[PDB]
Amino acid sequence: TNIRKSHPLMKIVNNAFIDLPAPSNISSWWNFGSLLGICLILQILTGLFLAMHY
Amino acid sequence: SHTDIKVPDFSDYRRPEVLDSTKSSKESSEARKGFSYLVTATTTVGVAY
Amino acid sequence: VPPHPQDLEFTRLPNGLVIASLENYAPASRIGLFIKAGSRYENSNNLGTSHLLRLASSLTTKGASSFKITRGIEAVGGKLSVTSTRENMAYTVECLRDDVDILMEFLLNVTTAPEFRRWEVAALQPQLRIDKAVALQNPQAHVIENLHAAAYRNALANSLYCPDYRIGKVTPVELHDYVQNHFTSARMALIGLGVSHPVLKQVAEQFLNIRGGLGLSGAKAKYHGGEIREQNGDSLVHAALVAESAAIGSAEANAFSVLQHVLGAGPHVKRGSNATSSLYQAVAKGVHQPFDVSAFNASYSDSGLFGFYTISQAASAGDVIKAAYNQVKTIAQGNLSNPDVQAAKNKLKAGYLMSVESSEGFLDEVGSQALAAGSYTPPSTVLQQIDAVADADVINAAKKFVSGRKSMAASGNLGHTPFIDEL
Amino acid sequence: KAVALQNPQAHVIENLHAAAYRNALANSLYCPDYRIGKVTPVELHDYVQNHFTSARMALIGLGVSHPVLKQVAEQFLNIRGGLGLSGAKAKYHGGEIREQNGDSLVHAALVAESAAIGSAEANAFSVLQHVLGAGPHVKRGSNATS
Amino acid sequence: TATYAQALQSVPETQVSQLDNGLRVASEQSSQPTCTVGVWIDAGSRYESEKNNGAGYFVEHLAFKGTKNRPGNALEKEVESMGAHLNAYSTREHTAYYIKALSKDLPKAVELLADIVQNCSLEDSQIEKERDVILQELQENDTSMRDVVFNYLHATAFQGTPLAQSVEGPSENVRKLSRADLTEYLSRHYKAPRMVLAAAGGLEHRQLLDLAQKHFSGLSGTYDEDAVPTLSPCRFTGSQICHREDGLPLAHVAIAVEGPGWAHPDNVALQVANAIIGHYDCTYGGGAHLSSPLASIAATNKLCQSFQTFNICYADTGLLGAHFVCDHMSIDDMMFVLQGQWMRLCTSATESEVLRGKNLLRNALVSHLDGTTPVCEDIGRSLLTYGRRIPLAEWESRIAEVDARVVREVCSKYFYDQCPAVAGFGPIEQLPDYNRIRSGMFWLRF
Amino acid sequence: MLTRFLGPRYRQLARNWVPTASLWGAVGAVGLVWATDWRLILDWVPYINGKFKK
Amino acid sequence: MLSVAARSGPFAPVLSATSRGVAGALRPLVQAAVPATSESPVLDLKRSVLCRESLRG
Amino acid sequence: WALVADLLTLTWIGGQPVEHPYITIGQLASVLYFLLILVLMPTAGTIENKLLKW
Amino acid sequence: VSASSRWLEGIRKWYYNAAGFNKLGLMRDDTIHENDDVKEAIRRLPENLYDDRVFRIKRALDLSMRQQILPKEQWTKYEEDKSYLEPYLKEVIRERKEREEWAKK
Ligand SMILES: COC1=C(OC)C(=O)C(C/C=C(\C)CCC=C(C)C)=C(C)C1=O
Repeated sequence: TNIRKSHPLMKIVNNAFIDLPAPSNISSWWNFGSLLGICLILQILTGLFLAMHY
Repeated sequence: SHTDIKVPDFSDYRRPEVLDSTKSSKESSEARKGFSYLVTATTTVGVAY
Repeated sequence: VPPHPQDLEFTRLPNGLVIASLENYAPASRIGLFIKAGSRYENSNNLGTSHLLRLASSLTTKGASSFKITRGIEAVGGKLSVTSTRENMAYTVECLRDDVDILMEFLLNVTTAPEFRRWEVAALQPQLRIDKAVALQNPQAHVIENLHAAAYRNALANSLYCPDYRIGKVTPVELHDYVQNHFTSARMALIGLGVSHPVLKQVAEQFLNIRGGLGLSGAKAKYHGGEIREQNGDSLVHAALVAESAAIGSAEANAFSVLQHVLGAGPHVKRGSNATSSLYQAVAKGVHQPFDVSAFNASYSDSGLFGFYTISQAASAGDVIKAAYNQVKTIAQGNLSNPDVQAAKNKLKAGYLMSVESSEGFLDEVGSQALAAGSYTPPSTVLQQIDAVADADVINAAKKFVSGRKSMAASGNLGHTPFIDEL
Repeated sequence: KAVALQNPQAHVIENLHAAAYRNALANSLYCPDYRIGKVTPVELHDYVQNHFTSARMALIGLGVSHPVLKQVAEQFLNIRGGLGLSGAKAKYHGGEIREQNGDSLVHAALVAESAAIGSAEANAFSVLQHVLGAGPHVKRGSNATS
Repeated sequence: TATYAQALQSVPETQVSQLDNGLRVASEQSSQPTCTVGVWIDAGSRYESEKNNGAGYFVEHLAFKGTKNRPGNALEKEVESMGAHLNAYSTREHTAYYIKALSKDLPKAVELLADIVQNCSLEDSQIEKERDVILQELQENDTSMRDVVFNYLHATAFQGTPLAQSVEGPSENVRKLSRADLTEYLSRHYKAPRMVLAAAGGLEHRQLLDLAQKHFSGLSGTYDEDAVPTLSPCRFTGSQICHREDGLPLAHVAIAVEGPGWAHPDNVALQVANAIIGHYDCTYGGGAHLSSPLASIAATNKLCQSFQTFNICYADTGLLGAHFVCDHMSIDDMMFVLQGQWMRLCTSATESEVLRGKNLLRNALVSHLDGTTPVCEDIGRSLLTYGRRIPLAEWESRIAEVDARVVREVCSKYFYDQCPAVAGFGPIEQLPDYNRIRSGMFWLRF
Repeated sequence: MLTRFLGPRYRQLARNWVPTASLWGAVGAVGLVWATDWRLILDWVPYINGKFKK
Repeated sequence: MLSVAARSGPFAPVLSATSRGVAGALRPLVQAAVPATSESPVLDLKRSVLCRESLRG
Repeated sequence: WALVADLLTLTWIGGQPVEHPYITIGQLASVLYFLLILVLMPTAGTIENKLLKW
Repeated sequence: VSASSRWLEGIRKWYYNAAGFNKLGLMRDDTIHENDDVKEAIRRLPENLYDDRVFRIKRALDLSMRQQILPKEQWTKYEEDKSYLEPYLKEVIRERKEREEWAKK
């Protein structure tokens, strides 16, 4: 069977980014959810290379 | 035949105030809970500190 | 002294409705509405409609919602129940006297103003499956169901419990049509126990003038006979064997009811050998240990079934049945005492009297009489009627059983249970 | 059972036999519901030991050779002794069974005792059948000789 | 029409007299053509030893198989031929033998009861027959999961004490008990200060006393003497018994605190609070809309197949709580909800539900007391436990007195922060740990 | 949508929880006083007193 | 004499708001708890017996 | 959109000295923010329901 | 009766058109927020209306996706807007409120 579904970690990723039923329908105003996440890590990753030196 | 079941004797374990089949237990309850609860109170008091 | 009693008061209304009350001066009250509406008035197309109906007794009415019927009745510690037999349905209602009027309103609501809402009825269908599952965990329930199926073509053959194929299939139109066609004035009686006759007569004239479905107790059951057989292993063969007797309230009916007590109904003595029981004694001579027998006596409007009901071990089934059968044959051939009959008479007389000792029992019986018979018949004259059964009437009843086209139901490991053919 | 019984004919012919015989032919092709989960490895063991024996048996072969079969049989199929006789003997009895439904349509079968296989009387019945009418011959036909 | 209060005053005085002897002899008289008589005995099981447990059970089995004056099935044949029913029970505390008869038959009825209760032919042949019957009855009883869990619940709650014992006794005693053993117990217990002859129905009380002196004169004889004891108190423990068996499809649970017993005023308030919680069963119509929150949630969330509240009631002690039957997956939720009812009621009982409460009781009491048999039993039991018949108008007054404060006080006294006796049987993996049960007997919020 | 909650039973429910919800404030406040050493209230207190003022 | 059931024999079912579902009549069990190994259920997929509304002070 | 353009005012004004014009519009925009969210947007939604016979 | 209630009707009809759910084939009751009472009323709807309800919402979510509108003929007219839910909604609420009164006593 398909291990994406069953494996305890990947399960979480599958439920959240893969197989998750989302609406047919949601507009560009929906995209800011991901983009906050991107901003969050990009902050972290440029923040850290700052802290090496700060 | 499910009537051959008696509960094992716990006398070794029973606190003293609860040793008599002949007398109520409703009585020692207060002191008994009192006692065990005091312990936990005292403990939090210390912990708090 | 407790007092002067009262007498029952009894009124045929000109639309055919019956009203009876006692003021026995009781702390609580019982109102039943008895309706010629039992399973017999179902047909091929709507079987089980009256079962679903029996269950449906607290779905929403025109001002009273389900929630209210439940909450209102529980608020007073009341009770609302329905009892089908194959002939009638009986909505009875029980509370303290200070609370009649609220319970009356709910009663009339349930019986004259059900809405049978689509969604409420859909929700209720699973309950037939549970309800049947509980009932049928008596082996006797299956047997008496198949007994009737086998005995009649017709109407009495219908079961008390909805056929499995029908569960989920009985519609709000079917219930609507059931109540409109069967819950009508001439099919009805309103019995009251510590209410007053004025109050009942008022309720009835105000709220229970409903004309016109139907008439007649009247398909007419056609007796037919034959046999049904359910392979099992359950532990034990239950078998019933029966022939056409006599309609309720005929004289011939009472002869059968005596013959039953000659032969043997239930026990009298906790863990007793049942020494005056003809059938039991007869089987026991043959048969070592575990069995039961009783004489079986069903009387309807129209018809009735008599004979006996055996429980045995699977191998002992033929022996138990064949013994029991011969014992009847022995009465038919003329072997009855006087005192043999007299003790049956006492067993029956005392029995009837005892069945009406209590509110639940009296009320059911008064209701049952109203519909059966259009009368109240007091116990002294019941005892009068019992007493009028001659010995020869009892013989002749046995003679009727023995010569009659037979009807049989059996369940179990049936490989030693006989076949009619073989009896 | 659930698959098989989704033909209405299966139920009917099952109840037909039940009604016709006391005995042995009355038994169904399909296990009674009460028995599902109840039939034991001893029961199967006893079934094979008592019924799968030499005098109850035949070994038919199609594009094998007779030597090879005779060999297989003499080597592998000498098993004596459960039982004999075709022999309970079925007792015909008769009577009727009736299953309320709505299914769309009444299926009914009506039948009497005829004749054992391979008697002459059997063949007369097999002719009478073809007088009266077995299945169709002609796709979407009025079945004019029936 | 008469009012309900009016109707409570209407029921005749239960009428008590004593023999010069100590047999109390008592009647509620009525218009019925039909009656119930007989004998309620202060004998028990709470009375038997360990050795000689099962004895009263064994007597009940023998009591009807003959007397010296009525040998073999002579007695049977007599009862049957007048269309009477003859019956008996034994509880942990109480034995009864009673006849339902025609009222014209009250002479022979009392006469036969006399003969049974005094002249019991304990014939050696028969005691050998009945030992096999009873061992069969024991095998019978093991299949009744309900009958079992309550025996367990007695076994664990009153571990140590006579009250821990079954009525039937254990297999070994039945197997062993002698003719001697039984007449020993019979001599000990069936003596006349510990019997009431109750009747109810179409009788005069004069008429009954005549029949008492006719047929009961000389038991205490002269007699009792020497070796009357009373009962000791029984210790309530609480404590858990868990009989794991994943072959039975539904779990039974019985969970109880100690009650106060027969005499105590505050049974009325406990029964009120109990009635608020009430009982469910899957064949109850109306689900969803039931009053009792336990019943409501049970039905909506299918939690349950039945439950029932109880207030079992002994001399100076009691079991107070609840029994239920459910899926293996439900035992937890069902535990939660039952406890939560108790605690809501200990802390925050409200006025309306308490009235419902009171009404369910008035309805129960009055409905129960209907028939000569129920009423005769009530004469019966009540005289042994209370010393009077407590008349209906009294119970009303005692019911009327309960408000919300009474409930949440009286619930608190018995239930709040108390160790229960727990008993489980069946697929009971998911039955809460005792600690966690114990921890549901209080609220951190309260 | 406020409105629901006003009636004899709710009046009853209020009153039955009054001893508790004010015993909780008593917990709350003594708690808050102790944990900060409050000064204003704690100067009043007939042992506790002799930790500052002397 | 007329109570079509407790003429004592044919079936009567009974439903309720409040108390529990009943069935009827007569039929034996009854002299057959009494000789023995007649179990049965008491309590699987099911319901309670004599039952309730049945009581005390 | 009035909220958004009010927010755009408020962003401009804080970017901007505390001094004649400036103050009082800033004051008014402040009121308006709280007025739209607390009072005006709720009332619109009620009005809209009344217009749909809801 | 009169000439003024058909201005209120005219204003209503305007707002309706401004609301613009009809532009996506929707009826007014298609657009109701699904709270608890509303959820029950959808549940109580018979098979025909539920089936039409879902197709309507499927239509409009489809349009809504490709940011389109229906042809002007096929918009739903104000007149003709069928409030199929309301009788069921009213009744669900009627019951919730009976429950709520019982809870007070
Ligand atoms: C279509 O709309 C969206 C969702 O709903 C239907 C989501 O569920 C997610 C999931 C969120 C992710 C991958 C980034 C969040 C990162 C952190 C660290 C919290 C995204 C991206 C999205 O666009």
